Amino acid sequence: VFYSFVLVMKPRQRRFTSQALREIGVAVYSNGGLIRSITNEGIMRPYSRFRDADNTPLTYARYIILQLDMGEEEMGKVDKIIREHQDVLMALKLNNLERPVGIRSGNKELQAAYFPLDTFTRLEEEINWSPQTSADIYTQLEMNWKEFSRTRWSSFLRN
Amino acid sequence: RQHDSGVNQYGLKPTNAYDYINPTNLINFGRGTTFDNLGVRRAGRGEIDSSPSHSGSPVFTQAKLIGLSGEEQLTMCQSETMALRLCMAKAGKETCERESRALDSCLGRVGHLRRAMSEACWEFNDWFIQNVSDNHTKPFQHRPHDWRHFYAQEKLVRERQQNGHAYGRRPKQFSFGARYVKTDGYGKRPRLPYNK
Amino acid sequence: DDMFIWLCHTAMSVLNPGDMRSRLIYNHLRILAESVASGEMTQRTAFRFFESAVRSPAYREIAKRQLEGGAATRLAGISAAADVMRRMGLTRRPMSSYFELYQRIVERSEAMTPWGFPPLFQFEERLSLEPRLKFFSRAS
Amino acid sequence: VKNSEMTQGPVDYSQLDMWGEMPRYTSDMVFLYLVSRRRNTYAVAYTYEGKRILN
Amino acid sequence: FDTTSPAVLAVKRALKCRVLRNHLLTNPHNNIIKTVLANTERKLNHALRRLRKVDFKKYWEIIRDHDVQDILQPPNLVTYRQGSYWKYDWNAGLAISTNLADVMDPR
Amino acid sequence: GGYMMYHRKAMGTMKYSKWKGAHGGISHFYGRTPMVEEVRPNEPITLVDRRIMHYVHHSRLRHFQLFRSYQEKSNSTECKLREGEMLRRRWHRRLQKSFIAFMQFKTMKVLEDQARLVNTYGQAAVNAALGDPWNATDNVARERKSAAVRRQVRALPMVNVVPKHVATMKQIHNDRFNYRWRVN
Amino acid sequence: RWAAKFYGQVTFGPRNYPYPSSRWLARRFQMKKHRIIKRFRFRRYKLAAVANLPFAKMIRVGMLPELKSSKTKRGDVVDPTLSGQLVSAVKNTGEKRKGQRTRPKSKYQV
RNA sequence: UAUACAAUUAUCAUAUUAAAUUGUUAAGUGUUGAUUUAACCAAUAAAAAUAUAAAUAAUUUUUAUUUGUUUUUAAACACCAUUAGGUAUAUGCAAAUAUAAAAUUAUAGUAAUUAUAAAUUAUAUUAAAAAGGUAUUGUUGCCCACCAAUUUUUAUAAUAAAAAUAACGUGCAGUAAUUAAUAUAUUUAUAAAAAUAUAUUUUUUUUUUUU
Ligand SMILES: [Mg+2]
Ligand SMILES: [Mg+2]
Ligand SMILES: [Mg+2]
Ligand SMILES: [Mg+2]
Ligand SMILES: [Mg+2]
Ligand SMILES: [Mg+2]
Ligand SMILES: [Mg+2]
Ligand SMILES: [Mg+2]
Ligand SMILES: [Mg+2]
Ligand SMILES: [Mg+2]
Ligand SMILES: [Mg+2]
Ligand SMILES: [Mg+2]
Ligand SMILES: [Mg+2]
Repeated sequence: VFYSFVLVMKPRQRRFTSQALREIGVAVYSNGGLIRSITNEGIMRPYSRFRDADNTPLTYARYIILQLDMGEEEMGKVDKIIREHQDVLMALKLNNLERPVGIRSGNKELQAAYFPLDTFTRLEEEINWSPQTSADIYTQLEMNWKEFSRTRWSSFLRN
Repeated sequence: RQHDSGVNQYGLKPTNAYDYINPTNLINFGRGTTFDNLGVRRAGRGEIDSSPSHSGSPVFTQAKLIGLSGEEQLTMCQSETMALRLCMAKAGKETCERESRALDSCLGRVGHLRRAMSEACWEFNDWFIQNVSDNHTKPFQHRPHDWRHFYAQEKLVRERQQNGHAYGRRPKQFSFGARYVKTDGYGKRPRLPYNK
Repeated sequence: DDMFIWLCHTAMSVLNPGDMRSRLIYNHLRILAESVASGEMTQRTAFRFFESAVRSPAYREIAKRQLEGGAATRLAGISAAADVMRRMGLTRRPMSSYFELYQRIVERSEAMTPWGFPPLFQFEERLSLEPRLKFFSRAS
Repeated sequence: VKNSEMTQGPVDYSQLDMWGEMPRYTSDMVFLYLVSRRRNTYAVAYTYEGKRILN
Repeated sequence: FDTTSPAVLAVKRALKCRVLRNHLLTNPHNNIIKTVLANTERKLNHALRRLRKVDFKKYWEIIRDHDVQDILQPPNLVTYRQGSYWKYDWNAGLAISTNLADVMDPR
Repeated sequence: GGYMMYHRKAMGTMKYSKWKGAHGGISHFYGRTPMVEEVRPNEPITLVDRRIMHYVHHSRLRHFQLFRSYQEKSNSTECKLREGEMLRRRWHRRLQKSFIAFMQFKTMKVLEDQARLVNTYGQAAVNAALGDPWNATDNVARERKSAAVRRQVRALPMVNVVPKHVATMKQIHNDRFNYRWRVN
Repeated sequence: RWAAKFYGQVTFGPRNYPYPSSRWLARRFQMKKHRIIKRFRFRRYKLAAVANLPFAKMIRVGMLPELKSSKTKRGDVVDPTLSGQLVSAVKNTGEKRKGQRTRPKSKYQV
């Protein structure tokens, strides 16, 4: 991804969650950027109690993942927009997604010298693995590899 | 001839020019000194100046190695003593000497085991003296100033990053919460020293 | 008597000292021995003489045609080293030479890293080991 | 797959969840605080709802 | 594939210099970049003074595009009076490079 | 005044002083709790405690915490002490390896001795001496022997000693677990 | 810095002495530095360097007739306007005004 | 009086090819009270965690730029003083050990030198074994400043500075030396010096390869 966010939010009535997410989204569109994926997660129990705008500590919070394509200039604006919203407890930001840690160290990349387009195409989920991932995806990966490489040109040279 | 080449009639044979100006060095290395004991600078064993050295600092922990007489010392029988203790604490109507027999068996063996370990360890002291120890002849490695050159190499690096300027300089320690107590326009985190 | 110690070193302390039956290397050893007795040479000097003595061209590459790790068999060494002490007049009673050279080796056989030696303590030097811990010594 | 540390098949959930290995409290529990200090030691007890029992 | 030639060098260094300048305008103390700006400015000075003896019109239009005339100004009267400002293009080896005949009839 | 939790004066008991934070149930310590142990049914908490404490002490965490939580020390003395610690460690490691490289030789000489016992008494005999059930007619004998081995292998809980904390006068080191003098 | 780090040559030991100074020598020179500094403090020294003036030549303000400590010695001759301004500087240096940066104070500064 | 440094490795003050700079997080109330300290006294107590890549090498920056002093306590710890407070850490100014040098002292005329490291010095819980000396038949050893006389040079700052010096009176600063020392910084003062902030051993060591 170009940018990503993890947004720890207060667990409110659904109409409010939807309004808040519409506000963040519109704040991203106005600033001339895109949303790769807005992923929803449940109301979880974190390891740290968060206080909201009421200064009332919270045991539970709704987690929400943002993945954005912006300019680095106007994500300052979106940053202090998101962090200043009352329904967001915490937001952590990943800017490292284009050059993550495991590449371009003493010619680790075979047949290319730092191809940037490898990790840009990808989403955050495949750059940073989630805990549930097991050896099983090693299977799926390749059925999604081989299959892809079969249909790509034929699909592209159609139009 | 009848004795060592490094030792003549009156004491250690004085090769370097330090020996001729300071010839107390030939005949006295300490209170563990005898005359046969010159040129062998280590003196007997259990004796003053008998300790072998490793990169210059003497080896005074030997028993602690084989786990005889140490706080971390190896214990032979545990399960036995615990078992027997349990027996004692449970009830007084039945008395089990079966446990005390397994235990005293265990101990009876332990004695010989220990004498064996001690003997093997003295053989280790001998071997360590022959094939490892420098006999207190090399500079200590075990305290940070001995490694000063190493640290220097690091200071140099942080200097070349700073345009080859501030040597031995470090960032000013700020405050417990310097970042959130300061207004816009003032440095909220400690900078590189050259950056001040 | 230190002679026996020296010879023990030439026998057991040297990987591949050529074929020790051959009259060439044999004469090297003979001469050096007679020079350790009668004090004409230091033990260290005579040892470094022995191992640096001239043997045969392309020595290592002929050694690849016999040895794997360059460790020869020690029989030729001991038979030569006893032979030299017998032919030189070293002992009044003939057997003693062979016995001592043999015995001192057998005792060292039990020691940890037996055939290696620290270079400083191996021979005569300013600082020495106590007479109990000396290497092929009678007092060990 | 041959070289992987990761189990392939259904994976036990108890080896994932954060709160699996952690305390499980009850409205009736008493929390005893034993604080050892250098020159002192003391003890207190608290209701689960946070109310102090004895001094 | 030209990089090392004078015009190119002068331009890229001109740009780098502007960037660092406005950067220092924002966040006042990083003296690392003060130093890097000064070094860049020096190498720019070299590049430009070699340019005017290679082709001067391009030199001119670079100065007019990026507004760097301030680093072409001779530093101080002392070293200027001794003709060590003009002595530079001697060391650079461009002193005789003119090829008159297109300009200035040599007769 | 406001003190940190590891401060000397931290939780005071006085007429003015009042403890800070939610102190029970879900509490001030919520995500700050370094260790948690579910007590196994019928296990005294003294084994639990001595296990925790042995752990902390052997990995030199209780060292660190005691050290830093009592006095301030400049980053130079902290560096000096930590790197001194680490270099003393390095030295003693290089001693241990020597000891071990010798003890593997000793162990070899032992195993060799065992071989000589083998060809004096024959292999099978030696195996007999070592507890080989050649006298086991039926499985019931086997299950007696293995029941013995089972009752040995089961590990009674180890009570591992934790060195006491020594309180000295002005406390040059509150890491003090022994009475030896130290270089500050 | 303006003042002198050291007084006299504090690193005199034999070549390759692996420290800047020995304990002995550094203690001697610490003594001499101590005496000089103590003299500066008790006599209440004040120096000044004024803009648009030769700098190496510093007006000694501690000898000025108003700020002079001695009741006897003839102090120094400095321009009337300049000396008034120096007196005002020394005076208004003394105390901390809030919003200004805290600067170290002493008895001997007055 | 004249009469031959080094240039392969030399510690106090003349820097120089360098990638940084910027991030709003945490923490707080139940109740009747001996916490901290070797010992005193004031008196709510909890707390402030994230960034790599990239920047090309050398030839005219030396009047330029640069080497831990920093608004806001209505926020604490810490430190300094003592029940009445001060202060509480890089927006002004501030070149400076990381070495270019010719016997010590001394503002570059004073005395005749100085500095220096491995000999020697009895008690640190191993199945008795590791240790320092400014002294030199060695702690009943040496030494340190102020406090008088005088001698001599001068760049005369409470009471000038410096050097020779053998009185009197305070002490006990130093030799790991009765709270280890050393350097810088700031404060303090009968006198050595002492308090605090940083670096550091020319101070003595105590040692978890996932428990
Ligand atoms: Mg000794
Ligand atoms: Mg207050
Ligand atoms: Mg001072
Ligand atoms: Mg210089
Ligand atoms: Mg302030
Ligand atoms: Mg005079
Ligand atoms: Mg005087
Ligand atoms: Mg004293
Ligand atoms: Mg002192
Ligand atoms: Mg002292
Ligand atoms: Mg000091
Ligand atoms: Mg005093
Ligand atoms: Mg001082």
